[PDB]
Amino acid sequence: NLWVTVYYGVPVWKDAETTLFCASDAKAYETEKHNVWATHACVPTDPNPQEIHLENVTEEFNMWKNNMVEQMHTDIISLWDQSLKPCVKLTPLCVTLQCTNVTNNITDDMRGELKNCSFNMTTELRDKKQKVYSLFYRLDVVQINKEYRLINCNTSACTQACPKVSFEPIPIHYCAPAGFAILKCKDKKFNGTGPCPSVSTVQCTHGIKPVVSTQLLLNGSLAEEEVMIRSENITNNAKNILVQFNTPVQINCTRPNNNTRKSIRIGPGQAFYATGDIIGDIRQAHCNVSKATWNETLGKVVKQLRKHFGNNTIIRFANSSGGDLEVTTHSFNCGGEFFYCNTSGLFNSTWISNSNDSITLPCRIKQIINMWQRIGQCMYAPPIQGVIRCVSNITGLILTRDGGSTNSTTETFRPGGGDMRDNWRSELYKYKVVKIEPLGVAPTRCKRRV
Amino acid sequence: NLWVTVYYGVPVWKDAETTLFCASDAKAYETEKHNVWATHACVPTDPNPQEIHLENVTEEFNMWKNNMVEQMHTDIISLWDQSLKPCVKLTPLCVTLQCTNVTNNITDDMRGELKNCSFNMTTELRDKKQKVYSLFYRLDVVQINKEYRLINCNTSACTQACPKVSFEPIPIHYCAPAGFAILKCKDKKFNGTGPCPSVSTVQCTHGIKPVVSTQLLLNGSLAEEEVMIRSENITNNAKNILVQFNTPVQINCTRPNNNTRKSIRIGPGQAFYATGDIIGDIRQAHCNVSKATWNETLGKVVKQLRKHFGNNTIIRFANSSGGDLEVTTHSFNCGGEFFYCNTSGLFNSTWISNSNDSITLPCRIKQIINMWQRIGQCMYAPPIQGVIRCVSNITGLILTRDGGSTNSTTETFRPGGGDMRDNWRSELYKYKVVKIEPLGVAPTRCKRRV
Amino acid sequence: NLWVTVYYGVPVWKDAETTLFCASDAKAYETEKHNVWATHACVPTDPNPQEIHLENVTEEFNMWKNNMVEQMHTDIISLWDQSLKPCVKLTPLCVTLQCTNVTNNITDDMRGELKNCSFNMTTELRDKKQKVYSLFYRLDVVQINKEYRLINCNTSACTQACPKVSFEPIPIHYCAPAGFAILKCKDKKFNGTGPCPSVSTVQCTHGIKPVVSTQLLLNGSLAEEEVMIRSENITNNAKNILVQFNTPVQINCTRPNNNTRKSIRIGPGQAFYATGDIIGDIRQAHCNVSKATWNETLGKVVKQLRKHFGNNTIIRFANSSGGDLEVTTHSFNCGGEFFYCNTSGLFNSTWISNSNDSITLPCRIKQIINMWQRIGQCMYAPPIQGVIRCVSNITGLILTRDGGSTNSTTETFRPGGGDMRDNWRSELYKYKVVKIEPLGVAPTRCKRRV
Amino acid sequence: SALTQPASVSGSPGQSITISCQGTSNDVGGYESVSWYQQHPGKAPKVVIYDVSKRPSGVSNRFSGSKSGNTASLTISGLQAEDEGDYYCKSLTSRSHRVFGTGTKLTVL
Amino acid sequence: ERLVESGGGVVQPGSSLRLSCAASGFDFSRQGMHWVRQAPGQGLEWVAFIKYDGSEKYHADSVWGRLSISRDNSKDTLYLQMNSLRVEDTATYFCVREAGGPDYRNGYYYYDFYDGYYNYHYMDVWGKGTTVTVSS
Amino acid sequence: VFLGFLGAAGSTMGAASMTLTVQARNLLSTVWGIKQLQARVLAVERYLRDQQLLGIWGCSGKLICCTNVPWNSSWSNRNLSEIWDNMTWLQWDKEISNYTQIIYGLLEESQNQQEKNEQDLLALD
Amino acid sequence: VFLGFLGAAGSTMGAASMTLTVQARNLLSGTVWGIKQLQARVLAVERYLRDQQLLGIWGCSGKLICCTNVPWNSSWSNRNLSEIWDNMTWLQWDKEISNYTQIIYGLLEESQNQQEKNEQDLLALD
Amino acid sequence: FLGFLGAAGSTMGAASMTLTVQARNLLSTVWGIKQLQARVLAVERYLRDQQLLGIWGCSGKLICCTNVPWNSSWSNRNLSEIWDNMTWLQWDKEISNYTQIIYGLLEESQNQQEKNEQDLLALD
Ligand SMILES: *[C@@H]1O[C@H](CO)[C@@H](O)[C@H](O)[C@H]1NC(C)=O
Ligand SMILES: *[C@@H]1O[C@H](CO)[C@@H](O)[C@H](O)[C@H]1NC(C)=O
Ligand SMILES: *[C@@H]1O[C@H](CO)[C@@H](O)[C@H](O)[C@H]1NC(C)=O
Ligand SMILES: *[C@@H]1O[C@H](CO)[C@@H](O)[C@H](O)[C@H]1NC(C)=O
Ligand SMILES: *[C@@H]1O[C@H](CO)[C@@H](O)[C@H](O)[C@H]1NC(C)=O
Repeated sequence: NLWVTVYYGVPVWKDAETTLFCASDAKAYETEKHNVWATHACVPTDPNPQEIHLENVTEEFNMWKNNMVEQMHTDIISLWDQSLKPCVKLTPLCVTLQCTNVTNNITDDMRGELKNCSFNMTTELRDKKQKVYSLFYRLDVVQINKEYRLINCNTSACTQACPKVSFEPIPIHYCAPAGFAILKCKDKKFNGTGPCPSVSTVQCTHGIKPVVSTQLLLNGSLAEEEVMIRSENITNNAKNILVQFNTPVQINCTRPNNNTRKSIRIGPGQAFYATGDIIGDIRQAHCNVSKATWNETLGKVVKQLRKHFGNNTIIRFANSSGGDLEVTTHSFNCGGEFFYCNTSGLFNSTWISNSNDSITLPCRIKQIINMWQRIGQCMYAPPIQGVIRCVSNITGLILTRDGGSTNSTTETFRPGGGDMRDNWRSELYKYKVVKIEPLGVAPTRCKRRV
Repeated sequence: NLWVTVYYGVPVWKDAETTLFCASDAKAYETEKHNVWATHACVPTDPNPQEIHLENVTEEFNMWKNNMVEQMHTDIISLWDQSLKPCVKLTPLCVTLQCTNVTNNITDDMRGELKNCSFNMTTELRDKKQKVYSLFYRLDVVQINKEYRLINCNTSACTQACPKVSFEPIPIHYCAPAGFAILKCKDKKFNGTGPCPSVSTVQCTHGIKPVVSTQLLLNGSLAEEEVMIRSENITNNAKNILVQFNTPVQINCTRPNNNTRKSIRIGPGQAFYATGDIIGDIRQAHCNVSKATWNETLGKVVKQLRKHFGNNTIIRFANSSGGDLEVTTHSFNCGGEFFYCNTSGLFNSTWISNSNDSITLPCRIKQIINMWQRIGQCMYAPPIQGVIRCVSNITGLILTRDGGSTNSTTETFRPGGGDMRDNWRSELYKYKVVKIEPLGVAPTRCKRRV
Repeated sequence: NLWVTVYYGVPVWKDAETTLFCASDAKAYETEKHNVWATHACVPTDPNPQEIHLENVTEEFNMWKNNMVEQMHTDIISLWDQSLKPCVKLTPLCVTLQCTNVTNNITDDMRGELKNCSFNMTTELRDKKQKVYSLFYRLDVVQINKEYRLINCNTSACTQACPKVSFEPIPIHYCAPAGFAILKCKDKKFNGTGPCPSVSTVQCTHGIKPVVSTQLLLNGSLAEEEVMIRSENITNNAKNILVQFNTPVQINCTRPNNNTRKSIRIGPGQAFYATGDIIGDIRQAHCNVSKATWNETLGKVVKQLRKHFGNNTIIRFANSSGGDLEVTTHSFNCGGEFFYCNTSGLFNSTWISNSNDSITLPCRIKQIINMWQRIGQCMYAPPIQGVIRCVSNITGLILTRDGGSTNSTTETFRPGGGDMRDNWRSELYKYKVVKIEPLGVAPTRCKRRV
Repeated sequence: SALTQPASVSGSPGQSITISCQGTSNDVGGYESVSWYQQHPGKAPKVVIYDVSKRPSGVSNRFSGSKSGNTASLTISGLQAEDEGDYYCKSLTSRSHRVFGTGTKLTVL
Repeated sequence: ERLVESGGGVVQPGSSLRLSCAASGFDFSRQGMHWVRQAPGQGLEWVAFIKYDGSEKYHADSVWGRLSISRDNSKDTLYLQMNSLRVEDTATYFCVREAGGPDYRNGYYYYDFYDGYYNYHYMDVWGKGTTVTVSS
Repeated sequence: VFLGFLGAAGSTMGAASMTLTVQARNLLSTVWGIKQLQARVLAVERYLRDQQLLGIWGCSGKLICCTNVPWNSSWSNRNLSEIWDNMTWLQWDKEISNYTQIIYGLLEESQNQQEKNEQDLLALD
Repeated sequence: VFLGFLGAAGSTMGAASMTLTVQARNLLSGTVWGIKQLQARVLAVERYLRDQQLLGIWGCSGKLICCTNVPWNSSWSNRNLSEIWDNMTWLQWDKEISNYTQIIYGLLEESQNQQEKNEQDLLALD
Repeated sequence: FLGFLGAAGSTMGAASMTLTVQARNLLSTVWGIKQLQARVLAVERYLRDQQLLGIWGCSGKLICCTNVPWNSSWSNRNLSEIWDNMTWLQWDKEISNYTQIIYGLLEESQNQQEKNEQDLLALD
């Protein structure tokens, strides 16, 4: 009575994992300044998005098991190291350093934060050598027992960032290949995991900026109508808590020191960009955030935390528990200069049962860094000539809890930056990848003519 | 009257050559430890691969003009180079060595085979030098005129083998792509050339362990019910003779010396693993094979070997005719330590007209290794802590007939390792690769609709 | 009335660009003697041309906007660079040089063109150095303050031209993939643009020899029965002029001085190929051109040239305008030695418009060369033992017109050719690449059966 | 033209003496490569002070040498019986030649 | 470390003679050599110096044009040609070695052409010497 | 009306039957260089897998291809109207997902005998 | 006579219509010269498949010549049959309809899908 | 079930009912790129055979016959002697040299068929 019929091209998909290629705008591609990320090799982007609204369909989303972040983690790290192969390697910089304190124009808060080290260096001709000097931050030199040496010498040969290639993030779009589709969740109240009543499909995601930072999400996408809190398991303290501000808060960071670059001709065709005498006063770098606005956003953050942790408990914020400068401080870069800010002044407040000071955060500066927490992989950032001042606004936080020894009356949240992927789940939480299954068989009373 | 027709998918094939790809078992694909033969990049394959018997099918097989062995030789060599790129180059080690004979508890026959050398070597600081000492074998150094020099320094610079990777020959499966099939000669009495009455098709071959050895095949496959002999042309004495034992004979090789490793920091983030003082007494490395079993094996090899020369002929065995140490001695490795054993005690007997005793083979050890009959490519094997004992099968034997007499009643046979392709062909003789021909035309009474 | 009908495989095409792949003759595809342009990887070519003549078709060509030359340029650079990686780099050679003039058997012309330099070099050991000497051309050294150094040492290191790879310009064929075709313009009077009355389709092009030179086209293809003058805009003085000779004029070049190649061990397995000594008299290199033939050829160039600029105009020739040696001189290489010849004698005459003289051109030689006019890239060509001489094949000129207004009845043409594409553009002007479009729809009276 | 040296020098045991050698700016005042040699009858001389103020291995620590402009001297402390003999001074010349002195006779009283 | 000389005898004024020296125990091909002649009651007189390979030679002014220095590294021997002897030429000639070695600089060892030694400008090992006299 | 790629995903099965074509066109279309080459090859082989499978069933060029094999009631006993008028393709596949592999074998054998029957029929009958 | 690959380009449309097979056969075929050539091989395969799928969805799966049930809009071209098939060639024909190829392609796609629905609705009980 | 390629020993006629299984198996950095080129080769090779089948007029069929007769020169053996005893392996060598020529006859017939069909329907 009933007979099968096979249909080709039906709308059926199932969750699947695949490699998504790159699509980018024409800004970097046309300028051809060779940003640290290979946007030139990235395919040109489409003229405009091709969103389709899928009606009556609900899909299950899970940002914690999403593979799009993992591939993004692999690709960006691979691109970062690929930009370091061409330019010079600072293997001969590992020698004895004769360092003395700088005192010409030093301020009390920055008494001994940098050193003036002189060392013997090679030159263009192999049989000769030159005596040169440079200014090194205290965080990059260690006493031998005066005599100093670079921190990286007993770790690995240590390469320098190439001055020409920039570090500023450039938006990158991820697009699925043929036979695959990307689903966007448009539910405004969508938390970390759960069904999304409103679903749409796109061929390419919106421009994601590879901003790298800790304890603070900068230059990210903003939430709408509410501050959103997401975590894999709220009752488990081992899981970090992601927060997304509905409105941004601006932060002004600067490096007032007006220092000069000094190129040193090491080896044939290679150059080491040292730091010369500093012009004017020597003062530490710092970042500003308005006190009035920062308190305002924390009030909205506390309101949502009340929903999950009871609307009568005490919410308290405390600085980092402890660790090395990489994670215990707000790491980021500003105009090619890497920063490490002391955020103790921000997470210092208590909320119980419920004049523009412009809080200032002192920040250190470092030359030799391990960006991806890898051991033995440098990127020595050459000094940036002049004065640095960049403006960005925060769009989220990464928090962790502690305690909870059955005294469910006080809660403590502290910053966390353990995993670099967490800076990127906040942007890809709304996307998932599926593959199409065009083949389908259904019953119908039809038979072939023969 | 009859009309030509076309059949698609007919079972026909033709001889062809193609690049077969690797596959790995679950155990080898999830060891999580690096190895020379990439555990990664070899697609995992399911157990008990499908085997289909080809009834009534007779196919020509050949082990000499076989493309599978040629690819394996290049594939293994290519992997070796890829497994040495990141490791530290030992170019700074080319300096004068001041050496004296080690004498702590040396035995009479081991006098002068070890040198206690001292030299000036670089350090993490390019402006300083350190004085260190090491133990080197006599085969590894030569006298400058006591002043000693590493043997390889006048030919090329060797790269230290990374301790992370291992040289254990895990099995490798060579699987053909779509449109090609591999035919296995199911015959249990095939002599490597000519028709194979019983043939079958398999998804791909069984595990082939890339064991490198000379004069002997270790950890190989055993013959079925009888010792069997292979040779491209028995009449031609130049061609080597491959012997496959139907039952194995066990060999026990050890290095009694209790070596101690000593890392030396010769550069930034790179260290040279030297040898320290030997704990206990210093003795010679050697291998043990039971005399009773070896005599039994030779008594069976001569029986079949006599079929090709006459029942009344005399068969005599002799040791190698000299030459380079790499070819005139049974070379292999035992847990990362390379051996070179004098097998003169095995092939020493004459067969005419027809229990705890063991044969001890004195064995030398070397650290400058080429193993591929190449000039300029050398590797340094770092010392491995402690004593080592590895027990292995002996599943074959390579012989080279000799004799200039125009007519004689005796035939002398000597051991000889011609090429690594002989080791591979001892395992790949059983397989053959063909290309499928799906299109075919045959006549019959069939006219089209019009 | 009429009903859409679709035809597949119709002969339609359109302009396009694709990644043409190489094809090589059997001679260069089987000798395998390490040609620099890597024809071993290049696929063997077709047994014979499959030229098909297209009748009644007219197609438009443009040799100045042809993408074939652009792709060929990129391929040449990659092949040249990819052939320098595996062989030694001369970084230790950047040391102070003590040089003195050579005056053993110097002829008057070569008073000071050779320098006898001695320097300390690294021996097989890393702690001992030995004094060595070599002969360097004057153009390859510069004073430091006698004391000298190589020109490149303050720009970049140099990779020694590897001794086994050959620079012979063997032919190469650029063949298109499936779905594309190459169209050849067989018109003899077609200069570089406009419709081509006779067009034919080829599987791919004839052997294009990548001969590198300046101001002159050597070993190229000849025109038919007339001299062809081609320029992007003849009325524009800034555009170069490409001349093609119907009858070739032979030029003989040689290096009379007899020298011996000498090997200096700079490291383990690395050797520097210096110039040991000169044997016999030292004479300047030169090239010979038959005066009678060259004067005859210039009488034919002016005949065709005067048509564009007016039959009543005076035509004058002058030597280069000065500047860098690479541009002002006719660069090439005889064998493996690079020449830079002074062509001031060829371009010296004036035309009013109504057998062994052997014009000789002195030539200077260099061993440190910037081949592709790049910056920061270098290659060192080792000396060739013994005298070298070769006979060449002039088939065109690269002229540039000095800008003189009609306020002058005179046209000053001088040699040019800085860009290297024009050298190959002289041969790729006939060929164009198009994309096949087999889909077409036409009207006719046709229904479907239903 | 050999370097000028005193004809004879004498000194009892336990005393300290000095032997003077003088040349010119071309040889003595041009380089520090000045040598002193000790000789006994029937045997060739042996070098005692190979550089201006240094000695080889195997010689006693009592020897000492010095230079002053166009003059040089050799000092021996704690005279002993075996010190008796003949001594010569050598110096490099501006034209790569070697020049000896007239020699000095040392007598131990 | 022992230089053996030979060639002593008695010759008439204006005669010609050769002095031969042999070396052992050290690399004769790397170090320069000296000839020194001494007479009864007369100070040491320098004759000549020859580079380790013979590429450079030096002869004293007092004996220029009458005596020459030569060597053969293939035989490990040193020669001195006595031509047109006179009464004042009688003396004992010593076959001497020029002490030398690598020049230490920048932590490296620098050796001359073909790994030759640099001169330290002093004499270390002396031969027993040979005597020649001139009489009518 | 044109709804775009995957537009009729949430629509009823009957409506999606006329929407097949718009989705059929989307099946096929050095860090970023090798990563791009892998994607292109993957799309081709995946597309050919369906085409070869769809061909051996006697449905080479047809978007909708009725086949002459019965619908076993065990796979699904729901009403014909209930399926095509009160459900969607995503729901339908999630229901018969277990038994899809069984049907594929039946389609292959049915077409294999159909071709052989046709060949031996027209020859003499 | 045989014209060869693209040998009918200058021939009239009618004559060139019989030489479609030769073109079809040539649309596919079997370190700097590495990925450079491989990149070309993949392009031909994917390019060839796109034409086949587009042709397939119109119902002309395996036929070189095929006609569909979609009218020839006179606005596209009013040129007579005698002035198209007997005097003209394909090379200039593509130029005239280049304005309308996209419209024609869409019309064929929708028409075929209707035919599939009609066939199923017909043989079910008729 | 004979499995993949297991019908090679079965006679020519017996292998005709198991053609489907073999059709499925036509298509399905040292080890990295070595795997990549294999996939590409399998694809184009499968298309190559498919293209010849399509231009002969048998695009969607495994068994297909054409309107061109056989030649006694190609084979003189009877139908029973072909479809009953030997296998396809022997057949390929028997008519190996004539495969190229036969492909030409099949190719032209399909184009001729389309030319006649297009004109015939319009006239009638
Ligand atoms: C230099 O700075 C260090 C660290 O602040 C301090 O301990 C030391 O006393 C300072 N010395 C001088 C001379 O300023
Ligand atoms: C918790 O307290 C807040 C106070 O603003 C109130 O809005 C909310 O409804 C309360 N929720 C519950 C579950 O008591
Ligand atoms: C085998 O050996 C026996 C020994 O008696 C001999 O008689 C016989 O001829 C031999 N056969 C062959 C084939 O050599
Ligand atoms: C060496 O040649 C240069 C250039 O010809 C000249 O200036 C110089 O005087 C010459 N010197 C000698 C010593 O010949
Ligand atoms: C210019 O002179 C040439 C001489 O061959 C002649 O052919 C041509 O017609 C002349 N043109 C004019 C415009 O006078």
